[PDB]
Amino acid sequence: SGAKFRISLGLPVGAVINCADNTGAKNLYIISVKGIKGRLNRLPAAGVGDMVMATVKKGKPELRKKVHPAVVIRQRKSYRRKDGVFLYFEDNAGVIVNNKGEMKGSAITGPVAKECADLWPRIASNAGSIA
Amino acid sequence: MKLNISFPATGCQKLIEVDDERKLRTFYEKRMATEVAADALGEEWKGYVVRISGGNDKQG
Amino acid sequence: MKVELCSFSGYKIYPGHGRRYARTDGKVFQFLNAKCESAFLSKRNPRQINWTVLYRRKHKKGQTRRAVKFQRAITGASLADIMAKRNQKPEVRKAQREQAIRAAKEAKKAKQASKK
Amino acid sequence: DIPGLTDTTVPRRLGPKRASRIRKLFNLSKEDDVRQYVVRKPLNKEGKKPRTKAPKIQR
Amino acid sequence: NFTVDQIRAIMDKKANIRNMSVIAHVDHGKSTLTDSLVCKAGIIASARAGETRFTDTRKDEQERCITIKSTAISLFYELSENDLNFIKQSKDGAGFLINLIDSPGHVDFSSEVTAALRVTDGALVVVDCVSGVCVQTETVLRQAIAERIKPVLMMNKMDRALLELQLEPEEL
Amino acid sequence: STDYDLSDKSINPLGGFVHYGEVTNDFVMLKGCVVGTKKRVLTLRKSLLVQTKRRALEKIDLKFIDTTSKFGHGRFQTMEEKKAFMGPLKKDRIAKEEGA
RNA sequence: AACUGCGAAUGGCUCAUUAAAUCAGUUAUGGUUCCUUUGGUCGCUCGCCACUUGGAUAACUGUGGUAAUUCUAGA
RNA sequence: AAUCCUGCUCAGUACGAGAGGAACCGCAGGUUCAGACAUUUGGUGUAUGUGCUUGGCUGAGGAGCCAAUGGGGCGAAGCU
Ligand SMILES: [Mg+2]
Ligand SMILES: [Mg+2]
Ligand SMILES: [Mg+2]
Ligand SMILES: [Mg+2]
Ligand SMILES: [Mg+2]
Ligand SMILES: [Mg+2]
Ligand SMILES: [Mg+2]
Ligand SMILES: [Mg+2]
Ligand SMILES: [Mg+2]
Repeated sequence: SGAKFRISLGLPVGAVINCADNTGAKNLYIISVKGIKGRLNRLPAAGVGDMVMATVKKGKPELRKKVHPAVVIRQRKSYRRKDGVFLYFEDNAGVIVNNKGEMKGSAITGPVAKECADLWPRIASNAGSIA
Repeated sequence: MKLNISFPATGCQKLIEVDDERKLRTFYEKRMATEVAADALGEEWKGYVVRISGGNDKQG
Repeated sequence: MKVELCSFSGYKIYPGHGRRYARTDGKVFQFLNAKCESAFLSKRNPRQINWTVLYRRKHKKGQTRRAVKFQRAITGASLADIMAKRNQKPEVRKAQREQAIRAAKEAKKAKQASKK
Repeated sequence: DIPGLTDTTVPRRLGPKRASRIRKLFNLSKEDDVRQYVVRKPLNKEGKKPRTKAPKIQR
Repeated sequence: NFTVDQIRAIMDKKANIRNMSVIAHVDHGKSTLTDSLVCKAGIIASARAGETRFTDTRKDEQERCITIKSTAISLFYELSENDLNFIKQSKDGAGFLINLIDSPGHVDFSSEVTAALRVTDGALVVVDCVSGVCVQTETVLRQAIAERIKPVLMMNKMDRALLELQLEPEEL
Repeated sequence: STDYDLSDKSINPLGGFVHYGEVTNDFVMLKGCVVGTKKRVLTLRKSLLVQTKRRALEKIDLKFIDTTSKFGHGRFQTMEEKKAFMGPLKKDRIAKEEGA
């Protein structure tokens, strides 16, 4: 099918990113990245399209003290798109998802990286636009 | 690319569908209400001068 | 030889050169290098930066109609007949006006006869 | 001349309806049979008796 | 693709109604056969083959591709006079009505099978030619013959036998 | 000059290779980066391995070769394009004035 | 069918906002505006078409575009 | 001195009453590590390269300078 190419991650554990869905959460606090085997002292990091585990800091109180799956959809680090285009966004943002791949919300604010959209079709259908 | 041609002296404006960017580049990057040579529309159309009057986008 | 891009300053951006930037409001720009990018980020209007294409165009650095008198036919008529009629003889036209004058004279006589 | 476009000219759809328009067209100087010099369209069709009618000239 | 009036006009007939249900063990092509019949005939059914037809009335039915709730569809069609010749039963017109019921094939839904069979008068039992007679076919056959249902048998998935199994005609 | 560029230009960038000079003789284009500084002698050897994978057997057809100035952020591919873009300058105009 | 004119600012619904605000009585507009009705006034001013002018533009004939809308262009 | 994993196909297939549910060949990529490299992105930047600017100084202009690198924008090469 063609897996995603390696892209600059830039968002380690502890990053606070905006929450681009409409669930009511303002932001997300990345605590880990799925699929990271790691190294000594090397913080796990995620790029656009990676599934992470994050807890919301500002938002609806019925979600604050809980761990949720998420997917990064916009990153501020510039990454090469295998055609010389170094793309970087205005903000770090991600939507809240579940284990299967469904998106918790129903709308996405702002654009979505093409890699993230191609990885997760549900986010691709919910996306307002594709960068 | 459909190309409607209108002759003021005769009417019966016709659609010419074309498949050659090479023969459309003489119109490309120009604007409307300008006179450009229709000589790239073949030697049959050699000696023809045309002006762009209107156009339709790819969405209509 | 990809699609040709253009920076905000207007220069042609070749593939593999520069950097493309996307905003939250959906707008996507491309920059030839960090100088152009930093000007854009600091929100300097390109029309005052002397070396940009917009400046050159604004300060004009580096820098007829047709009237036709066609003549066609009229629906339900003859193209030859209409030109011939409009180029008819002036003596024919004056004969026409005098014969219509005497036609009006006999119309007046008919009016008088019906009055009587 | 390309076939179709530069040939078989259709006439103008209607005749002029203003008195000055028709007089200018026919080069009339001073009231030379303007009553009958107007265009009279003949209407013909299969299932009727074809006739002819002329517009009303104004001004 | 007919309207409701001729549907009533043939519904009032009694010698051309065929209440029958498709029954089989799990994964024997009941859904696929019913969808092929929906393509071929139908009172309003088109020839749409977008995976599973109206017999999967539920989104989770399309999610799993397992039939959950039994679906009652309607079929109408015609057959020639020499095709009527074989019909030794009562005969009225070339048109026929099929009150098709697609029953679930799982052991846990044998109650839904019973609900279908009480309505129906005949059963199309689907049997995989590769696997032969399976446990749930052995079950639903008992149910139908206890409910006095005529069985008509259909071996399915013959492509698997003749290509995947490479069975020669003698053993086939 | 590929089969899609057709530009009458040489592999030498605008203003010449940095720290090396002007390529005039033949040359070999290699995917990626090889060892050593500029103007360093390199030995090129036919492979000790049997190339049978798709990457090794992949046919290559270049569409475009960058020839902008490597001596900074180059933005013009050739002198002809740079002149067509910038247009005449003060030095050109005064050289025209001096030489008529 | 269309241009033009007129109406579409009325009617109907609801009581959210709203506490000298709305509103009732009363008083002023000699501090203003007013399609429509009616009545006035419309040769009062000395000034090569007037037996009446110019360009068009609809509607209309025709080539379409778009997935789409009471969308529209080109001649 | 290489290491391990994932996605697709196989295949909703073998197996199995069902629920579920692989593997070999192959394809596309990743993790960790290694050895390089600077075309591109980023970092540095005293090229003290070019503008801008504060205080003071050379009578003013022009041209400069000092403030332990005055500060700041952009920055070639090199290194990364
Ligand atoms: Mg540690
Ligand atoms: Mg009148
Ligand atoms: Mg360089
Ligand atoms: Mg070791
Ligand atoms: Mg000073
Ligand atoms: Mg000075
Ligand atoms: Mg001193
Ligand atoms: Mg000191
Ligand atoms: Mg810098």
